[PDB]
Amino acid sequence: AARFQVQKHSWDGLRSIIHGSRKAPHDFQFVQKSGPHSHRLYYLGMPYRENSLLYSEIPKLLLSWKQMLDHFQATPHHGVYSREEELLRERKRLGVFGITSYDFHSESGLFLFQASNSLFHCRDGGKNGFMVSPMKPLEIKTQCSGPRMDPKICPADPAFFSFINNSDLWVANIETGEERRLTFCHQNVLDDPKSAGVATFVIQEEFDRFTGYWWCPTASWEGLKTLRILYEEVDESEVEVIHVPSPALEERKTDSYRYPRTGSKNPKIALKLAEFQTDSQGKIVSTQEKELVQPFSSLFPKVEYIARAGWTRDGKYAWAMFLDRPQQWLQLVLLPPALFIPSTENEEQRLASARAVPRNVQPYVVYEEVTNVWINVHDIFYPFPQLCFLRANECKTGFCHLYKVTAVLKSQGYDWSEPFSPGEDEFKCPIKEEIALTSGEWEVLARHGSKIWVNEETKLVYFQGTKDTPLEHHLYVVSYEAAGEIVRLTTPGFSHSCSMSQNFDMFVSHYSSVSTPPCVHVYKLSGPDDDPLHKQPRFWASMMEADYVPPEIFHFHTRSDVRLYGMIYKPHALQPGKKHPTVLFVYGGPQVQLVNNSFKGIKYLRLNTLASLGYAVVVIDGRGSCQRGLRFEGALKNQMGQVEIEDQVEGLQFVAEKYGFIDLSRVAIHGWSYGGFLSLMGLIHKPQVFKVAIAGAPVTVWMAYDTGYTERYMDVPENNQHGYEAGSVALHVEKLPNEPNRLLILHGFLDENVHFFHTNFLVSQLIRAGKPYQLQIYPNERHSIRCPESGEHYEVTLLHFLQEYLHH
Amino acid sequence: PAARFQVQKHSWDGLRSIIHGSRKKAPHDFQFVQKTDESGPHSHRLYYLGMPRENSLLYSEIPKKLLLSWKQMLDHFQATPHHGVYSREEELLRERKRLGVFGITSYDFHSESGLFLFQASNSLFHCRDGFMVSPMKPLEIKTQCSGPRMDPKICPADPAFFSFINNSDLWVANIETGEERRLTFCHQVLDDPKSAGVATFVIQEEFDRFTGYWWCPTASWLKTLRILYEEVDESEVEVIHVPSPALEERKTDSYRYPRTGSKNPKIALKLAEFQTDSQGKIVSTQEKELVQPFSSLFPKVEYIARAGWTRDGKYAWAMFLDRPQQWLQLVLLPPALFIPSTENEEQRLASARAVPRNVQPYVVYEEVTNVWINVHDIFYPFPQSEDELCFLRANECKTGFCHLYKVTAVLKSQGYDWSEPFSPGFKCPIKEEIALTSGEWEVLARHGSKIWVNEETKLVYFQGTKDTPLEHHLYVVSYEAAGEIVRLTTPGFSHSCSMSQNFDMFVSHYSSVSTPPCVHVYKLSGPDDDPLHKQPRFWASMMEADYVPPEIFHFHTRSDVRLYGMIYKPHALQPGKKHPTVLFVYGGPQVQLVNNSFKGIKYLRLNTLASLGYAVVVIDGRGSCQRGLRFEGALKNQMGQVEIEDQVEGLQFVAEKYGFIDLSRVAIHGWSYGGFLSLMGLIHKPQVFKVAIAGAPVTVWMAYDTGYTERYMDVPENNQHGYEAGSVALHVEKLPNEPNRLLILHGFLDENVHFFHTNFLVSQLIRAGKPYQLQIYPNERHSIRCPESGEHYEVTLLHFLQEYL
Ligand SMILES: N[C@@H](CC(=O)N1CCN(C(c2ccc(F)cc2)c2ccc(F)cc2)CC1)C(=O)N1Cc2ccccc2C1
Ligand SMILES: N[C@@H](CC(=O)N1CCN(C(c2ccc(F)cc2)c2ccc(F)cc2)CC1)C(=O)N1Cc2ccccc2C1
Repeated sequence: AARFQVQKHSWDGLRSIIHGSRKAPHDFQFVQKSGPHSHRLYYLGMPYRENSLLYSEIPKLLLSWKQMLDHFQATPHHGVYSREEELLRERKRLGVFGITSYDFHSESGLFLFQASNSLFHCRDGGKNGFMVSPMKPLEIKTQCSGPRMDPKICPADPAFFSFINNSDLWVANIETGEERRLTFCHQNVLDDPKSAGVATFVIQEEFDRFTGYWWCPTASWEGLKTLRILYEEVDESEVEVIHVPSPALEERKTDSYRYPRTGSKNPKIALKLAEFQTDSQGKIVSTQEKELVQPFSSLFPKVEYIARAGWTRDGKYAWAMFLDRPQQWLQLVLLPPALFIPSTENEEQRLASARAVPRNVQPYVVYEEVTNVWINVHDIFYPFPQLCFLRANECKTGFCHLYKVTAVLKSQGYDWSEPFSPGEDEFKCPIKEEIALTSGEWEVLARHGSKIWVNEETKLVYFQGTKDTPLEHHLYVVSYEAAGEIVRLTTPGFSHSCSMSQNFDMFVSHYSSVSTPPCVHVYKLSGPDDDPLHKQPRFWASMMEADYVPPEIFHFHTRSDVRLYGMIYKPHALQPGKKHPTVLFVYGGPQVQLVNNSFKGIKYLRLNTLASLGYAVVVIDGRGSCQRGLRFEGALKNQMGQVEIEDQVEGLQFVAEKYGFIDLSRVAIHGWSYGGFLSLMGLIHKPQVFKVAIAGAPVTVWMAYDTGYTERYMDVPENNQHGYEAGSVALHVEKLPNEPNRLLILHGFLDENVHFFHTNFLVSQLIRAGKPYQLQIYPNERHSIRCPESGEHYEVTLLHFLQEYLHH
Repeated sequence: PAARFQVQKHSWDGLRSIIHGSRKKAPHDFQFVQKTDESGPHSHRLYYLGMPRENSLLYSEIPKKLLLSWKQMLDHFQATPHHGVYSREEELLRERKRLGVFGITSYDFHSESGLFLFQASNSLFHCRDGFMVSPMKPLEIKTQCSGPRMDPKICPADPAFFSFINNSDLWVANIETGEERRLTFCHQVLDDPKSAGVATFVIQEEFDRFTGYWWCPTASWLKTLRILYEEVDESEVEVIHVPSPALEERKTDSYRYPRTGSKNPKIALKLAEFQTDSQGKIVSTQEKELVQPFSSLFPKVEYIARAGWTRDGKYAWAMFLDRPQQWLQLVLLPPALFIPSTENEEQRLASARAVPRNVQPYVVYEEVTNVWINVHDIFYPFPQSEDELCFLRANECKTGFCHLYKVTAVLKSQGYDWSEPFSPGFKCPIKEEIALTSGEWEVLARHGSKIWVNEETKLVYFQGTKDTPLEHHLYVVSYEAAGEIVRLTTPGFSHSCSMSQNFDMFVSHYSSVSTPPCVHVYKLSGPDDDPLHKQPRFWASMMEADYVPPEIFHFHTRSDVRLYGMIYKPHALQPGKKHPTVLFVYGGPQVQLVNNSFKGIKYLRLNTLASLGYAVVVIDGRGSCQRGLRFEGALKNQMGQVEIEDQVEGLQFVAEKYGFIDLSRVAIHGWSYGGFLSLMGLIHKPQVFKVAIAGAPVTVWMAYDTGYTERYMDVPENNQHGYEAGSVALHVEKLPNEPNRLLILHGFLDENVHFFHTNFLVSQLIRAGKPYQLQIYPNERHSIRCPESGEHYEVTLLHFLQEYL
């Protein structure tokens, strides 16, 4: 007997093992100042209790985290956020209490942020003066009833700010205390589907747009001072309703949600302007709804989702990213303000203001990305003033790179009075030039809050990328004038998450590795101004510094001739010759890479606990995995739960050969979300390989998941019958084991993303087919698991399931 | 040692095939009809419901001079909707009756015209029965109404007419002409909180009332026809969301569910009148309300338990209950007391002044208790002959055991000024109150048990436990002379009987522990001058019939109270061996599991447990039914606290008497109240019960309804000790830290005991760091209807005991 057996602990024993195991700066703002301190870094951070507004003093060495707010409890009673704010917190996966974000205006020193019920503000820097003690944070009153969501200061005038209240755009004035509503879409459950300024469910969940309104950066002076706001109008009437249990479990009630199924209708959408004029006293004189001369649905037919939007820096154009329903055709459009006429009741009136719109004014479709895989929504779009602009683009080569583009704004001339339906490419601009600023078998980061910082003086664009290796994020500088020598600025051996000064003199880097915890360091760009590309990142100061054996990154190749990366958590105190029981950790879906060179000890602590007890833990980024360019991701197209398991097994057999200690007779597939889907999919296809499976929040019916995600990867149901049925674990329950203790199902009862239905439908089908199952519900938890108590029970149940049942 | 019996360990495949091997409705709802032919071969025709598939309308012939043929009334016909799926109001009415049988569950019948009316298919149907021989096509009744037509009833005064609820309003129609008139206007969910003719949730779930209107038996001469009905308003009653059966649709349904301590609905009695002419057309209609408001006349009344009319049509009647369910009264309501309802207070006051001073509410009977009022069906008004009112009434409160009393109350007209509003706080004098039955036993009056009163012979036939609590028997006693009670059904068996209107025959659905049921038709024969002593002679039979019956036993407790039990022996027992034991439990009020009737249909899984060598013990402890109010009252305000002692007491007695109980391997298990006591067993007696498999448990009494919880446990404001003491969710710290000791089973669609109870239990288990196993039933409410689920339920149960006991 050369097989290693784990110590079988009692339940109190396992509880103490988990309890024993469990016993950073972000959102930076560089403001320059002559005393000892050159800059001030404002930021959000959580010291050794809750997240809050902090600052450090950059001198001329570890920086102190100075408190900016005075004895301020930003989090509510216990931590009970409002119904909308906690869903806003689930969409961003914000699992920290306190001030999650803040708006800032660098000229005035105005900070604006949510906390408890109301909004708050405090003034610091510039014309007010720098505090050297915690400031009293001032409340802003309202006579709006409910919560005030999505605060943003007016860029053109710091006296004004905006917010959503009851699904409508509001505008207020900090100084005078005045409020004014601008949209009137919302008056009710089904009875009020109308909404303005909001990003609807799918847009938040699947497209990562959490706002639906955009201030104009500049103010015009017609004929008073006018301030415009671009905003998405939304109409969720024909979108199917679904009921999900309230966290008020004692109430025994649910919430209506406009949840689009794959195939079913997405909300009807439009962009609208909201103007308003002000005087010297700062009072709102007049307000106006404006809409597009022709309807949004006819100017841009076959457009389903507004991915992104904003303005140009001059305010001469609003813009948006448009997507088609299959998400294979993206467009960038300029919408000039003169194309918007005041929304009016009368047929006689609506043509008068239409006639008044110039023939020269039109929508100019600047850029258009096309593919056979799918469009990923890349954030990067920097228009220069006058059209020249920087854009990220993956479709062209198959890898996300920066291009510089010049578009020709030639006015064809249009009869805006008489009703107009366009041809195929009616608005496409001539692309004058398109320069490849970056190129290669690697990617520029443009999603999940990655961004470029463009310095106009030097003609350099700063960006993050995988140029050295997929395992590491790094900061790179390149010229957009001359696409030439890219210079790496972050030191190798680590993965960096950086943020730049607006002056381009300092920068912060939050960085880590597999073997080392995270650090947050401030680096000064030094070197003469003769050649600005090649300024050395001089280490200036440190914000943060620094049982557990870390895992080892490794790599292998397939019979199809391609690199897949993996990770191994080595069994603690390993004897060569002994073979250990193996927990294969899984996710395997798109938008995720688990195998990279960064510290895993915080989020994936349980994997090291597993390791501490004797388990081999293996992670494999198979085809579909993120960071490897479009074709690598595209391997899943209309075949989810098919390609993934075969390279999960390939990575496990490889691990058996490279390392000495795997027992392939005792392997356990486990993952949450997509991982749970794959766990269930592993036990269907490879029961010979996987003795047990712990599947958590799986999708069992693809039909029951939404438009945005599903249709991007698996097409519409009517177009992909085979793939929907092949990849839906609930329709293949006949192929789950007849042996009990081989499948443990986990699901959150409040899960608003992947609904409990999937499990409820899997069990329904398991019972029908006559199949044993174990199940664990989390009654107070949604897609993730926030409450510690719940988390501990999960981990204790995990160790007990593997202990008793992953055997022989 | 080798004394411990170890059950054969089977694979999950093995268990499924054992369970599959296990599984491999009787006549009811009788109607006697005399043939009216002196020279013909048949004396009677029995009409009834039954199976071969679907529960369809059948009939048998009773010859004058032996199995009877089950003749079908309908021409093939399909009563069940395709794939066996009913609408909302049909399915949630079947759950309240626990109707788990396909097809026609009930019919109305009119014995003058031979007119049958029944809710079949997704509509209404009718047929007439000269007397047919071969089947007939039942005619579908047309309608322009949108939704389901619920609660169909023939108008007793005129078989041309009938009624139904439609969108929670009362409608009247005519099977001859086809004309349809709506009578009430309460409705157009949440937005529509009013309703008329409808029995609300708690009225159905906890009070055994399903109809909310009552035809007047006579018509007064055009001719007019009255209908009594409960007008109801659920605005102030809390709303809760329960998952629809359309799981694929992922929507809940809103119920009006009054949790304990919350408001019940505002209620009232109202009349609905409509005149007709010689050609059958409805001429006019009229809403009518009580001349004084309902809440001022009969204050402190919370639930309308039962209602109807006297046979003459003179007085309507109702049984009223107070919120703590300790005070019941039977009120007479003459039609005179109700006036045309109008918004014009001057037009209404013209009607108010018009109602005479003599007309009045007469509170006839009244029942006071310090335990609780159980709602009993039996109330028979005799016809008023020779200002006063004689009637028969069942009454548990007087002695503590339910017995028939003949009562005469004085209806002395007081005199009231109905025009000017007043507020009292009607009590009739009782002229006499004779006990017709007495003793330490009981007359059956809940759950559709009834008397049959023959006025020609002055006798009252009834169902009771006079001989033994283990058997229901048919008795006859005179109501003139409270004398000799003669038994008509033979001992050894429990019986479910039903009488002829001419009192010459009866059917008896009867059975025993040892023997499967039979439905036998008997004839009452003997001299007519001595009617009490008719010998019941066997006339004919309509039905006859791996199993091993249990044996009933009794033991006494430390307090000297006699508790009955059942035990299933392990099959092919070897004296010496000590077997692992499954204590099957219910333990709540309103149920008796231990009696002398067949168990093998409903409780086959207990024999299946026995077939694999498990001991199965069942004990009816204090709080259980059929033994009078004292015995039930042992629970009052102490649920979860008394029950397990008797259960453990019966379990120790069982290990003594029978030599085969290994007390080291006892598993407690039950559904509903049973699963609650299973959890309470694992908390209070963990040394005694190694595992608990608890199904559909109430884990927070504070979350269960008004009707049930308040009756036994009081309002939470008055009993915070007992609520907390008996809520298993608050005592989770005391549950085991060892895994494999607690399996939780619950129906996801449960609209009675909500899945919340399980949900909230797991929450508290997770907080305490306690292990559990769980199984959901996605397409199941409180009971497990679907075969596949039940099989899965049984395979889990066996595997769980096998692995972990
Ligand atoms: N719409 C997607 C979204 C998705 O697939 N993702 C996982 C979450 N993820 C963020 C994250 C949040 C919280 C946390 F703890 C970790 C990651 C993230 C990732 C990288 C990063 F830098 C910052 C945040 C983004 C990608 C979905 O909900 N499902 C769940 C699910 C379940 C079954 C089948 C398909 C899908 C598809
Ligand atoms: N309101 C009570 C009502 C009750 O206690 N009863 C159950 C229904 N029962 C009928 C029945 C039908 C079919 C079947 F399969 C089982 C029972 C029955 C029994 C005998 C008979 F002749 C005719 C019908 C009558 C009594 C309740 O449900 N809970 C559920 C529950 C669960 C936990 C705690 C308290 C309670 C309170």
